[PDB]
Amino acid sequence: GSARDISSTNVTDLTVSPSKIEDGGKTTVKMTFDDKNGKIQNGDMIKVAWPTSGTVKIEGYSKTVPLTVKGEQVGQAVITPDGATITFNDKVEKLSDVSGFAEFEVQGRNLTQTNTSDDKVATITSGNKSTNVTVHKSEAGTSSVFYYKTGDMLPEDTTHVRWFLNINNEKSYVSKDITIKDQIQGGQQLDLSTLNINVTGTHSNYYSGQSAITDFEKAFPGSKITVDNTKNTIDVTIPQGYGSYNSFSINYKTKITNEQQKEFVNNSQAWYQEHGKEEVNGKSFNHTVHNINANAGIEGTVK
Amino acid sequence: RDISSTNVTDLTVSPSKIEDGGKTTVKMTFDDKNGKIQNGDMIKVAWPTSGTVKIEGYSKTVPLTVKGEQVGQAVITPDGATITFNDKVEKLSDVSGFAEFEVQGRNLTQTNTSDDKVATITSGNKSTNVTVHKSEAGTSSVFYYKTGDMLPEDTTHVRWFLNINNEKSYVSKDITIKDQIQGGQQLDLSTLNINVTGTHSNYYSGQSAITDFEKAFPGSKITVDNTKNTIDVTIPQGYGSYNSFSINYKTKITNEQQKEFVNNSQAWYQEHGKEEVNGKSFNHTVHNINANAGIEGTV
Amino acid sequence: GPPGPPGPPGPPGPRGRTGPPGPPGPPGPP
Amino acid sequence: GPPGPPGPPGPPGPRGRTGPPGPPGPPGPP
Amino acid sequence: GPPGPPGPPGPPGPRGRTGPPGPPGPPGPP
Repeated sequence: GSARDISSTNVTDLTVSPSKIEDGGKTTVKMTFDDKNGKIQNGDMIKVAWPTSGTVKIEGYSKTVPLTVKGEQVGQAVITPDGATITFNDKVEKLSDVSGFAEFEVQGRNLTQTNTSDDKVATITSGNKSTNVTVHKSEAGTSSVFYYKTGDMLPEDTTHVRWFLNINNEKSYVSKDITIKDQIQGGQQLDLSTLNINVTGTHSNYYSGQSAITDFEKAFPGSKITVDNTKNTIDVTIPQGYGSYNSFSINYKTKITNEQQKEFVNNSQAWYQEHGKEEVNGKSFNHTVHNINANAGIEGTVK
Repeated sequence: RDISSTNVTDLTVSPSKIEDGGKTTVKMTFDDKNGKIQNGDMIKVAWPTSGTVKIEGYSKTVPLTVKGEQVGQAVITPDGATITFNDKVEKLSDVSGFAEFEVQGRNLTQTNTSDDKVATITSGNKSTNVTVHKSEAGTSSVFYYKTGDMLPEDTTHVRWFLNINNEKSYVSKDITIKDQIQGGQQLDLSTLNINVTGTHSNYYSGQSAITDFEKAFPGSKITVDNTKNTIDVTIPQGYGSYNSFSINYKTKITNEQQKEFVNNSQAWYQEHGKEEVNGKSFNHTVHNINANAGIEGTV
Repeated sequence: GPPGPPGPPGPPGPRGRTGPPGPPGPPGPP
Repeated sequence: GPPGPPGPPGPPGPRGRTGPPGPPGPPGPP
Repeated sequence: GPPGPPGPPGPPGPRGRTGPPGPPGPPGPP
């Protein structure tokens, strides 16, 4: 099973949709190829490369889109946060005038450890063609947010959606008990084995795996995490005697049951009071996470 | 060192009676007869900053210069005017200077009909009276009107507003407007913002403001030529109905000595029931601000 | 042994784009 | 065995919601 | 017992502050 890196001979164009993105932003990368300069054989590979280390990091979302024509898998697009590689099968050695593409979403990251508004460029390469992408890191805002909800999708895991219940982020004294109800919407399924609590401050500790819930409830006398599996409901109550001077980060991954669903929602309510600031009673903190778009088309003529 | 009380000779206000939004030249004069002016000496001219009558000082910085020597500095702020003297003034013996600047007269009285409230401007120990007039709202249901202004905090750029379909009524023809920005000023594309209110409620500002408006409202197009200073806005009748479009931009002044700034427009609209309008001239003019400061001394 | 906790939440976003210019004033008389 | 170090700080948050509209303008020309 | 490895990357931060109130409105129609 021998292979060839035919990217330098067969790549036609390399398109990147948004040439200017923000830090952590998504980017549509399109690679076009044809056999007008060399016939595509079994083992042939098109390799798409990008900066993987330093101040500019480019992380492609892990997806697998097969190049299929008339029910025959002639190739396959393999996407990895460190590089994309397209491998063709022996089922293509019977087609002529072959021309196709590999379109996928890639996360752009700015890692310049310097103050003030910053712009940094990243050059994605595929064969002869190379494209420049700008990633912007805006100046950091003032840290003054008590409770908020955030969902994440890792380039190393596109099957699960990360959810974060960040409580008392500024280590502030909490005047009331912190109660948060959570309703996970359709298209996904809650995984209990992933549920982890990351307390940071006076009573700092990381609780994860099996005993994760009970370890938190025992260590913080009064605290309660309640999970409904089928309904996808997580109700968490933390006492004020432990909520003060501590940042509670509740993280859980939800297994995607529908890849065709374009975005994922999770609704949450909050009950808290930061000492000095005003109290919150049942305010809705809802967050939406976008899925990943990826395609790989191929045209060919038989006989 | 505040020396306003012991040096101000006369405080003067030009137009005594003005309308709500009018401008007023305020002259201040100081002497050296009642004591020497030194380094760190301050002359303050104060006016009502909040209430029924608000006075807004147009932001300017005019230096007190005598024969190639800047002995003082006069700064105007929408809250007060401070005149600071440098160490270079401690060479002159007989000093007599002035500082005249324009301020905005505002009548914030929220009461029924015509209202006249006096605003008293103070400088040291001298006082003056300014009458501001509110003139009651009308029944003028203008479809398309153009009006610009200059903010007392920003005197370097000129605001211009393109208010389309203000009474958000049914429209029978695609609304088209042409904008011709005149000389002495330059278009700033960053300040160009769109504000939609009515059936559709949106506000697009900065950078991609034009693109975001064109994407969200299919059919609508804003043609901006930067070097020639020409804006052409075309909105389809399907979106132009029941929506008030507010297109505002700032125009950077490239001529501080210019007397007034002009801006022309041509409207193309058919408001259902009323008359058809084809290429009618909707022109507006913004008045410029004049600020002066002069010092007179002898060795 | 066991791997570490997930990283600390990133620096909060920028600042909201300045509000729209206010509503137009009352119409004038004669 | 021993616990591992925490992960790297994540991406920054989104830009704040657009500001409230300003005060109303002066009355029109006579 | 050999020490553990670094954790997963952190979550995107909070939304920014609400923008400052807009500039005073335009002068009205004739």
